[PDB]
Amino acid sequence: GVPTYGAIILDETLENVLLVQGYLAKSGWGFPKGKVNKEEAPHDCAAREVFEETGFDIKDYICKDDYIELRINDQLARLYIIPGIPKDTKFNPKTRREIRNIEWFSIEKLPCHRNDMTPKSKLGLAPNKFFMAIPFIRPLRDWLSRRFG
Ligand SMILES: CCc1cnc(C(=O)NCc2ccc(F)cc2)s1
Repeated sequence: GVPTYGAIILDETLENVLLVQGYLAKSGWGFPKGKVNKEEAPHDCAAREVFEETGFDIKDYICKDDYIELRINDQLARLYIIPGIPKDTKFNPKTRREIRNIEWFSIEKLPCHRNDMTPKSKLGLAPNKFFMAIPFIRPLRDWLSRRFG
């Protein structure tokens, strides 16, 4: 799959993270990210996708070694970690045709797994609007503990 790049933006308290909500297949909440273009560097793709989805330019804040990368179904997603962005920042996507809404969420309240259906003796996982964000949550919490503590 084509690699994706984007950001985990945190506020100044390190409490909250910025998520975006798309439409249709992308209808839940997730970190801002998207597919790398031909010959485009990872940092440039992250900034481009993040500015397209949120209107905030991370270019001056990216740190090369500060990211979480996950491979999910043989597609690689790398989110650069961007702390210290004020919660009163005005975020506005490029077009509302791709992004419904943009919100801060408390890290400690976000799930780091979906719930099973063991109450119903049924296999699988219950729907969860944070599905796309969930895989990054435990790694982010561990990364923040190691880097700030
Ligand atoms: C089917 C499972 C999914 C549910 N939500 C998905 C998703 O990607 N939401 C985040 C997002 C990322 C980039 C955007 F441009 C717009 C929204 S995918």
